[PDB]
Amino acid sequence: LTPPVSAGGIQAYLLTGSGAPASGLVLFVVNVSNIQVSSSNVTNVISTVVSNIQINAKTENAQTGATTGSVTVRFPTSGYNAYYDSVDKVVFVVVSFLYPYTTTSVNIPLSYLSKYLPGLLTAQPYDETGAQVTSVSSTPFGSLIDTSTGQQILGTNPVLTSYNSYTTQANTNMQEGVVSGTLTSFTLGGQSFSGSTVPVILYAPFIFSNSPYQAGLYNPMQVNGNLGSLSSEAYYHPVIWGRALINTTLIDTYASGSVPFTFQLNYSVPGPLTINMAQLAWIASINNLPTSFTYLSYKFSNGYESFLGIISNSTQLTAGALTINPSGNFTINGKKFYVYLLVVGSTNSTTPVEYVTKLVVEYPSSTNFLPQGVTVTTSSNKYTLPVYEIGGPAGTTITLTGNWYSTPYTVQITVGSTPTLTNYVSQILLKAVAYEGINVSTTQSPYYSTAILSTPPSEISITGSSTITAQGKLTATSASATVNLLTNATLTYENIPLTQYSFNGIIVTPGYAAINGTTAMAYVIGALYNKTSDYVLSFAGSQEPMQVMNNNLTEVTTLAPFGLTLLAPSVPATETGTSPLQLEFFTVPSTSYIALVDFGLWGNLTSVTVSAYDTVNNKLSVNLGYFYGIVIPPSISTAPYNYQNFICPNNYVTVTIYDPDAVLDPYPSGSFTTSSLPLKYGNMNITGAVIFPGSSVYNPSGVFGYSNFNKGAAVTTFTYTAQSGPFSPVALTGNTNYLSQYADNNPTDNYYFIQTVNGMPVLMGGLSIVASPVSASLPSSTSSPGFMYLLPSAAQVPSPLPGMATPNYNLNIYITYKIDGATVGNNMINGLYVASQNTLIYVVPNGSFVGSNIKLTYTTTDYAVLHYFYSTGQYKVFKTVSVPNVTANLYFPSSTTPLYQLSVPLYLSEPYYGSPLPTYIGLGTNGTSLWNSPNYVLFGVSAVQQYLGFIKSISVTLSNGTTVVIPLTTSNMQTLFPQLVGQELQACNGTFQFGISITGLEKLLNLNVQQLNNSILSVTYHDYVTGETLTATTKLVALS
Ligand SMILES: *[C@@H]1O[C@H](CO)[C@@H](O[C@@H]2O[C@H](CO[C@H]3O[C@H](CO)[C@@H](O)[C@H](O)[C@@H]3O)[C@@H](O[C@H]3O[C@H](CO)[C@@H](O)[C@H](O)[C@@H]3O)[C@H](O[C@@H]3O[C@H](CS(=O)(=O)O)[C@@H](O[C@@H]4O[C@H](CO)[C@@H](O)[C@H](O)[C@H]4O)[C@H](O)[C@H]3O)[C@H]2NC(C)=O)[C@H](O)[C@H]1NC(C)=O
Ligand SMILES: *[C@@H]1O[C@H](CO)[C@@H](O[C@@H]2O[C@H](CO[C@H]3O[C@H](CO)[C@@H](O)[C@H](O)[C@@H]3O)[C@@H](O[C@H]3O[C@H](CO)[C@@H](O)[C@H](O)[C@@H]3O)[C@H](O[C@@H]3O[C@H](CS(=O)(=O)O)[C@@H](O[C@@H]4O[C@H](CO)[C@@H](O)[C@H](O)[C@H]4O)[C@H](O)[C@H]3O)[C@H]2NC(C)=O)[C@H](O)[C@H]1NC(C)=O
Ligand SMILES: *[C@@H]1O[C@H](CO)[C@@H](O[C@@H]2O[C@H](CO[C@H]3O[C@H](CO)[C@@H](O)[C@H](O)[C@@H]3O)[C@@H](O[C@H]3O[C@H](CO)[C@@H](O)[C@H](O)[C@@H]3O)[C@H](O[C@@H]3O[C@H](CS(=O)(=O)O)[C@@H](O)[C@H](O)[C@H]3O)[C@H]2NC(C)=O)[C@H](O)[C@H]1NC(C)=O
Ligand SMILES: *[C@@H]1O[C@H](CO)[C@@H](O[C@@H]2O[C@H](CO[C@H]3O[C@H](CO)[C@@H](O)[C@H](O)[C@@H]3O)[C@@H](O)[C@H](O[C@@H]3O[C@H](CS(=O)(=O)O)[C@@H](O)[C@H](O)[C@H]3O)[C@H]2NC(C)=O)[C@H](O)[C@H]1NC(C)=O
Ligand SMILES: *[C@@H]1O[C@H](CO)[C@@H](O[C@@H]2O[C@H](CO[C@H]3O[C@H](CO)[C@@H](O)[C@H](O)[C@@H]3O)[C@@H](O)[C@H](O[C@@H]3O[C@H](CS(=O)(=O)O)[C@@H](O)[C@H](O)[C@H]3O)[C@H]2NC(C)=O)[C@H](O)[C@H]1NC(C)=O
Ligand SMILES: *[C@@H]1O[C@H](CO)[C@@H](O[C@@H]2O[C@H](CO[C@H]3O[C@H](CO)[C@@H](O)[C@H](O)[C@@H]3O)[C@@H](O)[C@H](O[C@@H]3O[C@H](CS(=O)(=O)O)[C@@H](O)[C@H](O)[C@H]3O)[C@H]2NC(C)=O)[C@H](O)[C@H]1NC(C)=O
Ligand SMILES: *[C@@H]1O[C@H](CO)[C@@H](O[C@@H]2O[C@H](CO)[C@@H](O)[C@H](O[C@@H]3O[C@H](CS(=O)(=O)O)[C@@H](O)[C@H](O)[C@H]3O)[C@H]2NC(C)=O)[C@H](O)[C@H]1NC(C)=O
Ligand SMILES: *[C@@H]1O[C@H](CO)[C@@H](O[C@@H]2O[C@H](CO)[C@@H](O)[C@H](O[C@@H]3O[C@H](CS(=O)(=O)O)[C@@H](O)[C@H](O)[C@H]3O)[C@H]2NC(C)=O)[C@H](O)[C@H]1NC(C)=O
Ligand SMILES: *[C@@H]1O[C@H](CO)[C@@H](O[C@@H]2O[C@H](CO[C@H]3O[C@H](CO)[C@@H](O)[C@H](O)[C@@H]3O)[C@@H](O)[C@H](O)[C@H]2NC(C)=O)[C@H](O)[C@H]1NC(C)=O
Ligand SMILES: *[C@@H]1O[C@H](CO)[C@@H](O[C@@H]2O[C@H](CO[C@H]3O[C@H](CO)[C@@H](O)[C@H](O)[C@@H]3O)[C@@H](O)[C@H](O)[C@H]2NC(C)=O)[C@H](O)[C@H]1NC(C)=O
Ligand SMILES: *[C@@H]1O[C@H](CO)[C@@H](O[C@@H]2O[C@H](CO)[C@@H](O)[C@H](O)[C@H]2NC(C)=O)[C@H](O)[C@H]1NC(C)=O
Ligand SMILES: *[C@@H]1O[C@H](CO)[C@@H](O[C@@H]2O[C@H](CO)[C@@H](O)[C@H](O)[C@H]2NC(C)=O)[C@H](O)[C@H]1NC(C)=O
Ligand SMILES: *[C@@H]1O[C@H](CO)[C@@H](O[C@@H]2O[C@H](CO)[C@@H](O)[C@H](O)[C@H]2NC(C)=O)[C@H](O)[C@H]1NC(C)=O
Ligand SMILES: *[C@@H]1O[C@H](CO)[C@@H](O)[C@H](O)[C@H]1NC(C)=O
Repeated sequence: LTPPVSAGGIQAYLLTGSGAPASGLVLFVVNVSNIQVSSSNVTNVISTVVSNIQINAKTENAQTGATTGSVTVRFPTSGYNAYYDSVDKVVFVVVSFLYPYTTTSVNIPLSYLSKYLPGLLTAQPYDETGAQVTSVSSTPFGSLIDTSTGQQILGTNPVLTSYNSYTTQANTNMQEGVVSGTLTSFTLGGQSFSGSTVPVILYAPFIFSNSPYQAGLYNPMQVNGNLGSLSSEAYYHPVIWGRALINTTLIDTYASGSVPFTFQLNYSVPGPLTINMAQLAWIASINNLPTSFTYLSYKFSNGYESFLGIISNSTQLTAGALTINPSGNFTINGKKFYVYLLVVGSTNSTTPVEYVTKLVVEYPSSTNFLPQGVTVTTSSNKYTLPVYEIGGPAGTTITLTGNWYSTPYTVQITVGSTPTLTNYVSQILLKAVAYEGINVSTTQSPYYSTAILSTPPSEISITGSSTITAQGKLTATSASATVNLLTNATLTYENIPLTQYSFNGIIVTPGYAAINGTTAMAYVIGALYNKTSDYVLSFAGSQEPMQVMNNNLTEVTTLAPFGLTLLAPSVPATETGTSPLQLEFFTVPSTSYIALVDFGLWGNLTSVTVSAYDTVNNKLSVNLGYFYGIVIPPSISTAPYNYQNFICPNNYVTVTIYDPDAVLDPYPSGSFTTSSLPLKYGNMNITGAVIFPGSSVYNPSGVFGYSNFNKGAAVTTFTYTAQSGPFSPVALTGNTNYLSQYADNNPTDNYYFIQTVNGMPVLMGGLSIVASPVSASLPSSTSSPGFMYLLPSAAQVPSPLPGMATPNYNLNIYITYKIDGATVGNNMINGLYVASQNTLIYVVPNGSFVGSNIKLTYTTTDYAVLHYFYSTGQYKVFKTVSVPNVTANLYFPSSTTPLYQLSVPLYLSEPYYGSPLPTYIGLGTNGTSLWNSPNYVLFGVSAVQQYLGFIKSISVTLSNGTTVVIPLTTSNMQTLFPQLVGQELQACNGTFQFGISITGLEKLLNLNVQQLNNSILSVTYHDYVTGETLTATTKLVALS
């Protein structure tokens, strides 16, 4: 039982799952373990308990939560069914609320109920009236008493009517049924009873939940206050970036356990877009080609080459010594035509260059001028047609001879020196639709919570409408015409004789960067001029989307034909006409994000609607969820730092990168993978994305939703793992071929996700580091993706949704010198390294510390940011941290020092020498300074003896003005400094103390004890770190 039921309390539970008798059954229970009961008085205890139960029944509007009717009821004094179980020590009763068992009783096998009341397999329950029985019967709802009235519930009452009619009620009226209960407090047997149940839901339609988030979706990052202006509206205007997951909750009362859900997303942009389109192929009748022209075949991103298509009556095309055999044939009303496909290029070749798999030509039917079509086939009726190559050195000219109907024609191609690219540019009202699926489980039915992708890696269909227009002159014997389409594509017709056809047409592909050559649409338009009662010039046209894969250009589907007609009763005349036209492109999977950015469908204006389908039960959502798209530029920042940030081991510099577009999964450390399959939706099977949580990539089979579906072994599993070397890097491990199928939150690898084409990533985003003057960089040319485990910070407890991500990534930088030249096994510690999750360490020599610098360049991870902010440069952000110069000092405590005292301290001070205690500087030779710091550690490496400076001179100027310079020798030092070592005085305050000794100085000079020695002492030290030369002086004093 979940939840458990307290001493002397009441609770209610819904009967569900496999083998459940019927819908709308609830079991009420009261805990009676607190007292003793016997066969003598069991009927008294059940009587006492069941007398005190009160039940409330409501109806509500499923979206708003508004109550629409309420009744409150009580068990009768006789004729009800209620039981006692000796084993579990509980009294229990079952009520049936919904159709058909509203007025009649239903029987519940005791095998089933044992899920909730396990005692029932051990002993049969006590009945009312003290008997024992093998089977349980419901008390029906329509038998209970209205507390308002003192009578049995009215058959006419609206709540009872509703519950009895729930089937049509829920769907049509968005009505939802809810029940709760309470036990009116009483004392029995020296114990007391009190409680109120949680409420329970009998039925509800399948909807997006609309409380409190009115839009049905939400983005945790916006609800917590982290998105600025956009946090004012998180309850009714959700936004998300390109490739990320947005959260959602569905209410589902039909489901049991886990359910696969399928989703459909429709995107729209206000107002039309201007589209740029490149000519893949050009097909004409031999009569329509111009006399002489220059041509050279273009080569597209996917390797395919443009081709030139001649249609002719002649069984070969002839060109002197060379003859061309036709790629295919077709027939119209017994007349037979041949189709020749050529690539103009390098050298005459006898084998196919590439292929085209189906191709539809449309023509006006002779009878009715309605459109009809045929697919061109090979001479053995196979569909795939081959393309051949002709050509030679530039400026070579080739004459091709053919026939159109009765008449011979000759055409003269010049082989160009540079590829012919024709661009057409038009305005079109674009829209796109996409599909996706996920497997979802719950612990709080009927609420199912999940998240869906913003843009999926499926096929996506881009679609939109446009206009074609025709202009023309008709005469007694022949007709002339031109057409415009796609704004500035132009086709022309040489004068068409009566009863003759003529063809022209073009194939385009999208003329953007990488998606070129991957997909297409083809239009071919046939014309016919004939005499009826009237002179009629008619056009008919095909419309087919096409895709290229493995060098076959193939038809995906055919949409409907279109036609236009120009009519003249007069013999000479001039005319015009128009028709709508349609356009459709199917993206190939890997290209699908790129498409949406380039055509302009994703951007700050885009708006998206979502519907959802239950794969177990065959139901669709009766309401829709909504969200809006956004693109946001990155930012870099630092908290203000002084020199203090670089002294002792626990001091570092923090940089914050703000980049929300890098956060693909709302939960930090969350991970998912993705593949493409057929998905069940509606009553159809459609190519779509399946999202799988975790870190393993699958190549599945069958259809998602049905029983065929099987994900095999993990092809690869990606993991961050520790590695050897100093510190210990954590870096990504796994087969790099599959990175375009894995998502994380780490910007050092998120750039691959849906942004890899032909096996190279489009945008070399992420974080890049250069360092100076010790030259190093990450990533180096050899370095893997995912060179460090950088992850975003979590929202804390005062926020509405804790534990969720935030757009801040916090990155720690250490620069240090004290562990330079340390060794860790085979490793020598010098340069730039990664440590832990979010840390970099740079170790530089003593002479290079001040002025060292690190420059961080962060480049956006998302292709939308690169596209919208290319010109302004707001796609990269830079920052530098660098070590500032600082003033050291050397000083005797006082200007005058007495000769009476044996030792007079000389203190040195320099911030960057400081460390944890103990630390000491030793002196030797010609005054060379050695620094030691045994307790110093940084991520496991410990400090080495450093050589940091020297005492430069010591001199005394005497009372007669003579100046003596004391020579620094290993023997002289030991007298002047009885301890050759100076200690640090306090932690991280670099201030060292030395004991220059007057008792030594006298003997070292051989000068008369005091009588001569009214003198000025002078001392000097040079440090390598800054480069400064410090000096200190004192007047030696006695009675003079
Ligand atoms: C593919 O195969 C094609 C079909 O056979 C070849 O086409 C033929 O190309 C000839 C040029 O090719 C030669 O030169 C290039 C260097 O530029 C080499 O790479 C080639 O290997 C080859 O040696 C072309 O000849 C014309 O250009 C020549 C320049 O070298 C020159 O002889 C003339 O200027 C030619 O006009 C062919 O075009 C036809 O040529 C004949 C003459 S012939 O066949 O060359 O002997 C002409 O007939 C003449 O017309 C004139 C009118 O002024 C009369 O005075 C004369 O009595 C009569 O002979 C035709 O007018 C002319 O069209 C051309 N053949 C055709 C018809 O297509 C092609 O080279 C191969 N391509 C490669 C390199 O892969
Ligand atoms: C928005 O909707 C998101 C859906 O993507 C929710 O993300 C899911 O978050 C889970 C943690 O969230 C919990 O805690 C937060 C507070 O921080 C609450 O707001 C939430 O209500 C919730 O209580 C996370 O579950 C995992 O972490 C849990 C520890 O908190 C742990 O109990 C679980 O056992 C999970 O490991 C989901 O993260 C992923 O979970 C899947 C498993 S499952 O999806 O939970 O079933 C893991 O995949 C597995 O990986 C192993 C590798 O060892 C494989 O062997 C196995 O094949 C594979 O199943 C992932 O490793 C793990 O990252 C997380 N879902 C995803 C896909 O990221 C988010 O919470 C929702 N927001 C709100 C506010 O509710
Ligand atoms: C349909 O209308 C379109 C109007 O946008 C035309 O597209 C634009 O065409 C410009 C002219 O070049 C065209 O003529 C070629 C030679 O016959 C032919 O191969 C193509 O049809 C080709 O598009 C084109 O200019 C380019 O070429 C010029 C000539 O070499 C050169 O001077 C330019 O620098 C440029 O490379 C347009 O591209 C844009 O041109 C701008 C200057 S201007 O030439 O338009 O005055 C330039 O500032 C800009 O950077 C550049 O993008 C091209 N426009 C676009 C966006 O595609 C199209 O040709 C018309 N279709 C037909 C029937 O040909
Ligand atoms: C009626 O009342 C008593 C008091 O409320 C209560 O017993 C307490 O609950 C369970 C036993 O019953 C539950 O668990 C079993 C499965 O183990 C199921 O079959 C039952 O249907 C119940 O769900 C014991 O766990 C309690 O002992 C204590 O439990 C604490 C957690 S709790 O959430 O379960 O209460 C632990 O922290 C303690 O360490 C542990 O001692 C027991 N409480 C006591 C001390 O009496 C029953 O739930 C109710 N009666 C029955 C039999 O259902
Ligand atoms: C279909 O695909 C090919 C291959 O990707 C593409 O060629 C690449 O075009 C870019 C620029 O694209 C724009 O200009 C051309 C005209 O030059 C237009 O046709 C396009 O519509 C675009 O407006 C060329 O610059 C590429 O050359 C490369 O430039 C790179 C820098 S970039 O930022 O400019 O891209 C360098 O890093 C490369 O070293 C250099 O090769 C060119 N790429 C290649 C590999 O040749 C076609 O233009 C596309 N054509 C169609 C039908 O649009
Ligand atoms: C910090 O960096 C300084 C400045 O670059 C460097 O000083 C250089 O000292 C070396 C000798 O140091 C070696 O011995 C001591 C033992 O006392 C060790 O602690 C060190 O680890 C070294 O093994 C001197 O050779 C340099 O003096 C000059 O060298 C020039 C050539 S160079 O290529 O060596 O620089 C000559 O042309 C000059 O005539 C000579 O004066 C000295 N470098 C300079 C330019 O002053 C320290 O060793 C580094 N200190 C530590 C320990 O990190
Ligand atoms: C799509 O719309 C976004 C929302 O306006 C644009 O994002 C804004 O980008 C600009 C810089 O170009 C910047 O002003 C915003 O940064 C925030 O500014 C806020 C001030 S206010 O605008 O709310 O008054 C600050 O409160 C906040 O700390 C800054 O982070 C930025 N807005 C957001 C959401 O961060 C985006 O530029 C635009 N994209 C396109 C296609 O141009
Ligand atoms: C372009 O020409 C193709 C042949 O050059 C045509 O292919 C023929 O199509 C017919 C009808 O679809 C098909 O039955 C032929 O297959 C042959 O059938 C022969 C008997 S009969 O049909 O001639 O009576 C048999 O000998 C044998 O089964 C097949 O060889 C097929 N002909 C060949 C030679 O393959 C094609 O229809 C035409 N394309 C269009 C669209 O006009
Ligand atoms: C587009 O043309 C392709 C020719 O390369 C062809 O793809 C190959 O198909 C084979 C098996 O198909 C046989 O039949 C075709 C007839 O077009 C032959 O050309 C081919 O050699 C085979 O005998 C298969 O091994 C593989 O998918 C492709 N071969 C290669 C080079 O790997 C396609 O059949 C055709 N259209 C489509 C996609 O149906
Ligand atoms: C940190 O500031 C110091 C104090 O101003 C400064 O040392 C003093 O200035 C000069 C040194 O200038 C020479 O040295 C530099 C660095 O090698 C060279 O660019 C060039 O040869 C300069 O002429 C020195 O003579 C003077 O004694 C120093 N003053 C004191 C107080 O003793 C440092 O130069 C400075 N460090 C850096 C790298 O910025
Ligand atoms: C019903 O009868 C049983 C006895 O058969 C009761 O148990 C006794 O209760 C008294 C006080 O209530 C206790 O002092 C005894 O220890 C119990 N005797 C036995 C035989 O166990 C039980 O409590 C009775 N229930 C009610 C509600 O009266
Ligand atoms: C989302 O786009 C889909 C296009 O796939 C649309 O659903 C189609 O609805 C039309 C009638 O409007 C029917 O001809 C088709 O049966 C539907 N298509 C499919 C494949 O099921 C619809 O226009 C858009 N739906 C929304 C949410 O507005
Ligand atoms: C196109 O030219 C071809 C040349 O092959 C002509 O084909 C003729 O076809 C008819 C059958 O209708 C036969 O009687 C002749 O034997 C063929 N003539 C020749 C010379 O081969 C045909 O005349 C022309 N087609 C059109 C549409 O005018
Ligand atoms: C100190 O200077 C003397 C004299 O120039 C020289 O002999 C000696 O090698 C120097 N010692 C060191 C190690 O600094």
